[PDB]
Amino acid sequence: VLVQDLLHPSPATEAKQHKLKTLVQQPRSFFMDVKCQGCLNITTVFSHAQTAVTCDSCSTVLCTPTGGKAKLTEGCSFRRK
Amino acid sequence: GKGKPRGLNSARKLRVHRRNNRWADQAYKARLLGTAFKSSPFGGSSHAKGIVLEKIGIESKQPNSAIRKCVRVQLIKNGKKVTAFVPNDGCLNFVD
Amino acid sequence: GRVRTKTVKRASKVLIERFYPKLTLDFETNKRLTSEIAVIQSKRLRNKIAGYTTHLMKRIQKGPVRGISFKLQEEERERKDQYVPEVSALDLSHTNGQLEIDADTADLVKSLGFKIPVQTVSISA
Amino acid sequence: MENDKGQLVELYVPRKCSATNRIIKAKDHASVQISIAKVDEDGRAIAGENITYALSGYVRGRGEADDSLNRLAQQDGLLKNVWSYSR
Amino acid sequence: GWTPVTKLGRLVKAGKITSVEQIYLHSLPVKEYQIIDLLLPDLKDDVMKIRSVQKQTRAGQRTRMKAVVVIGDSNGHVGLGIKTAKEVASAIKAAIVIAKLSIIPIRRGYWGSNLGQPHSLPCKVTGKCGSVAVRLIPAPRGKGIVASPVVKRLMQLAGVEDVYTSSSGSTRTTENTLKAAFAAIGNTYSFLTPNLWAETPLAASPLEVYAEEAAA
Amino acid sequence: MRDKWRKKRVRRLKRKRRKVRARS
Amino acid sequence: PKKRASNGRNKKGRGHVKPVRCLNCARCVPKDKAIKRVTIRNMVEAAAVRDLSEASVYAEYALPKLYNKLHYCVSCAIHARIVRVRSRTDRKIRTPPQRK
Amino acid sequence: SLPASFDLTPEDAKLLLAANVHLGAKNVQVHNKPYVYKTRPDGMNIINIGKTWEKIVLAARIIAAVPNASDVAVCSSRTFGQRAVLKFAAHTGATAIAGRFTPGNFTNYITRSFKEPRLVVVTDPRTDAQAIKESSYVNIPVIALTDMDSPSEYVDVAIPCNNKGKHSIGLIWWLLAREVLRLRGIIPDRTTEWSVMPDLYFYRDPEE
Amino acid sequence: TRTSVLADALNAINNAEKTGKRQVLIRPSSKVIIKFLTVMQKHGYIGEFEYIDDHRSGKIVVQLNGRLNKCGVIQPRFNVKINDIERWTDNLLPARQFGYVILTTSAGIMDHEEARRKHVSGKILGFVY
RNA sequence: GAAGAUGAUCAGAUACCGUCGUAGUCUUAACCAUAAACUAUGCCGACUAGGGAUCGGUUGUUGUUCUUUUAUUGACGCAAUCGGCACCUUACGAGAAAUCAAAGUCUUUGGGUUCUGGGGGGAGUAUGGUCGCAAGGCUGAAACUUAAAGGAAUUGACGGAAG
Ligand SMILES: [Zn+2]
Ligand SMILES: [Zn+2]
Repeated sequence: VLVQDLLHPSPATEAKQHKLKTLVQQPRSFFMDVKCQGCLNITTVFSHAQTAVTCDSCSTVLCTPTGGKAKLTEGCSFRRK
Repeated sequence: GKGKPRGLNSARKLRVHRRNNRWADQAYKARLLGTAFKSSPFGGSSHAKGIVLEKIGIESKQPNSAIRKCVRVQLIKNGKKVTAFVPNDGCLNFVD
Repeated sequence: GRVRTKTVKRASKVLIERFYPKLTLDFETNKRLTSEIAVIQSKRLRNKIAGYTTHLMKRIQKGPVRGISFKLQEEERERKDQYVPEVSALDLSHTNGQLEIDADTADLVKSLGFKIPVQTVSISA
Repeated sequence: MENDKGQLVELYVPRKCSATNRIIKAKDHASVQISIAKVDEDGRAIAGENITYALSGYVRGRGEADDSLNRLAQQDGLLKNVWSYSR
Repeated sequence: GWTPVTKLGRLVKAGKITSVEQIYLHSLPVKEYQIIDLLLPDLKDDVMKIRSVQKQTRAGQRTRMKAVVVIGDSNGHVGLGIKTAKEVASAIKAAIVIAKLSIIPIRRGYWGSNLGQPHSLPCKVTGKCGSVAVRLIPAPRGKGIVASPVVKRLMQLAGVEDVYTSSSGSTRTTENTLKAAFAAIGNTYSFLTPNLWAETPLAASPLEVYAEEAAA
Repeated sequence: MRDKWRKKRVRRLKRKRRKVRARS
Repeated sequence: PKKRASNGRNKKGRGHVKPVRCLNCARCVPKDKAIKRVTIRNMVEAAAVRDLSEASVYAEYALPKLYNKLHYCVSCAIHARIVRVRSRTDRKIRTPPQRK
Repeated sequence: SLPASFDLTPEDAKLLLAANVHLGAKNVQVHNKPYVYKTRPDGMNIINIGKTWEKIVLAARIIAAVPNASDVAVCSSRTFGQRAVLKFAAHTGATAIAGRFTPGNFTNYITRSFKEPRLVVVTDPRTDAQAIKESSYVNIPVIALTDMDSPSEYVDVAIPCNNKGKHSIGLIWWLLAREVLRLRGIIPDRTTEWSVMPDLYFYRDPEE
Repeated sequence: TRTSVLADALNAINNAEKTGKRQVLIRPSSKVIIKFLTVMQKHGYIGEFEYIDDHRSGKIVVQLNGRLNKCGVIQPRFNVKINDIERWTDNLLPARQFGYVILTTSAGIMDHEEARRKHVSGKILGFVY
């Protein structure tokens, strides 16, 4: 391809790129609002959390760290902020 | 980057490297070691006189076949003995 | 063996490309004909040339031969291959009256300004 | 190229590739010149009236000739929504 | 009696094409040397080298003669031909034919001011063949062709008056030296200079405007 | 001769020279 | 010059490979370089599979196979025609020969 | 630009889709990506036949620009396209090259069938590699019917279609013939039904 | 490591221009790169170019028009006196009528022709033709 | 299984082949510092072309098998991506060529930097130094001699090579 719009890449191909290989690098991680099953208290949890986060109300682990994204425990619902 | 320094302050490295590597040039090496002064029979001169010791015939190398007629000469300046060719058909009879 | 050479194979097929209407499937007639068409230096070569021309003629009558074109092979062929069926085998009448394109292709049809009836087929394999 | 008095001392002002602007050499035999007919409103090709493009042998050798015609023809109106600037 | 076998030959036998620049403008392939003879009548050739090459066989060597011929009109057109044959005379005669078929235009330019006719090259150019690389540098009006006798003859037949030359590699390989210099001298019409930045309209090919005269 | 054996021959010959010089 | 881009072996991204002995001459050859053939032969030749089946005390007894993996050095394999000299362009072909 | 009468009609879209023209090969090269609409979940690539139609009109418009109709050479080494190119030559006056292409037909000027076409149209860039290769020696532009895996070297105008279909080849060749005649004025206008049927241009086995 | 961002920028432009591409992406940007490109743009060797801000060194997208034969840096940036400019233009430029040697002088980054007009000299920075 | 001893073969074989065999082969404490220690290809950085595989991680998703009956099971399948070991095609490009995605971006010659070479021998020799228990390692000439030595490829001839 000799002629191509480098300043306006296709958003489809833009989403497949590595996070450092876009025009402006941008993280693919996010923050979530986590509902434990026991109660209803907003707890902000990083998507790629490295800590076994526990909510303040009840000492229940919300997520377990993995190689990539943290794994939410059963009965815990998240909503992306 | 071509294997040699290019920095603006690398003149010493470039100058020393050339100085080290000119010793691989035999023309340069022979000039500074003074090999003509030390090793050459003439001592660096273009010519040299001597005394004829004996007339000797030397067989040419292959594939040629002839008797190259030379002389044994002892140089006056340093006493060294060398072999010198006597050119032209019959010039050996001029040398005693 | 009885393998004819090139001096007889190519000289005989020049006769066909040049005198096909006057030729025939009979060696005896061909033998006399090639004595008035070509200047053959020896009788033995004349019989060999006429004997291979007859073989090629006998082979042309069984179908088209490769390498020989005699200005009537294609003239008979140009209007021989005119066959066209009454049904188009491509007209959407063999089916119920609408395309059997896959559902994925139908989106392409929808993308274009077309309203074409479709019975989507999803192989999904 | 011209002299001081202004005469064009240049022989053979050469052609340039429509895609890459390279000079098409005198012995570049892989280079072609596409000629595309103009069509009147009746759907008829206008006789002796063409849109012309030239491609160097380099572009054709790389396989980029097809995509270059799509772009060049689309800018001249010869094509619609076949070439996309953004990939 | 020459009967052209190509579309280009027919257009040249008739007065449809009158200069080689119409040939060069459209990169038309030339396959008949009679085209070059008609369009460039005043050509001078030169047998630059004759060599004998041998193919070892069961009985002995099979010697053939290789001739290198340079053709040109000393006015911006030059060609180069190399042909092998059993005899020297046939090798030279055939090498002249393909030297004519390869004739290319060169761009003469000015060193410094553009006073008078072009006398030198418009830019530095280089060609390579085998290990030999020949570089041609534009030179002022005084210096002649500063080149070896092999390359100098090629420059004279091309019409270059003033040029510097420098070669690297095994320049004694005369065929490679001439091919490299021939490639270098032909690169003058490949180097884009600011006076050629202007866009020129693409004219119709002569094979198109004279389609019926080139038919058959 | 083979370079490996030429190398071996010189090593033995070097070994002799060292032993001969050690006498003095 | 270089005859093969693979140097006649199969060592890439590796320093050293332990050797194997040629079946025929017991020469130490690197495991990646050795010409290896996996053979699954019938233990009884097809001529004798009938009379030996009649002498069997078992109805429908399957004769066991003979499994063996053979390692050859280059000299062992070339001499026994396990591999043959190929042309310069045919050397690059590394798909199994179309015989079976 | 172009009258709206040159747009893809629903009738032609039915022809193109019924002939499986839109089915492109499993593996697509980088140069044919713009011609792919979507990949079917089995693996086949769907050809954007809207782009296929426009390339046909562009290709037919290049053919119509050649003054001597015989200067256009249509080639096919595949057996599926030999009848199409032969019928294409009859209707349009082009020069057909069916079956084997003798190497040197464009470069060797003493061969028997030595031609100098101003334009070469190819059924398949892969199986007609020799015809495409020699065109790059004598400044001959090339129009090629290309699939998604077809090489694009020395191909100027690519018509995205299915090269490996019995009906796809005949239809594309039939479509070019109709447009070339439409532009030349042989067919009075773009709405008159053509006498020739797409069954003609279809390969027939020796059985019939 | 990355020792000269100007060399990387010009090398990327050269590789894109040789392959017939009409645009090239440069990373990272800098003041020297932008002012070098402005000199090339003023003489028509490139088209419009674009600076992308990423809260870092930055990126540039340059439009190429096919007129550029070669652009390059001279490493190191030798000190150039006014009398030395003639030697540099002889070695680096294809002819005496076109091409430019880019210098960095205390009066700013400029081509060798502008440097002669205002009678300034600095360090050599690159060339373009 | 060096050495050694022995039976054969041979004109001779203290060689190949056969039978024994000591150091050695293994290990612990120390030395040695060399290999075709090879990708015969320094290290760091950027860019230039297509393709399919594969190993490790991550991210989205199945007519698939299985936990267990399903998920939060695992395997497999399909896509992306980062890193590797490589491979296939082409040659824009390079090269003397063999060939090379680097051995390209090198007379249109400059991204940073270390090491090495300057016709073949004499010679990695002599000498001095230094390290080592030694074997030897590292550093390392000259006299003299010589018109080629050498690289890649072509045709042929030959082969106790294949078809
Ligand atoms: Zn909780
Ligand atoms: Zn062995």
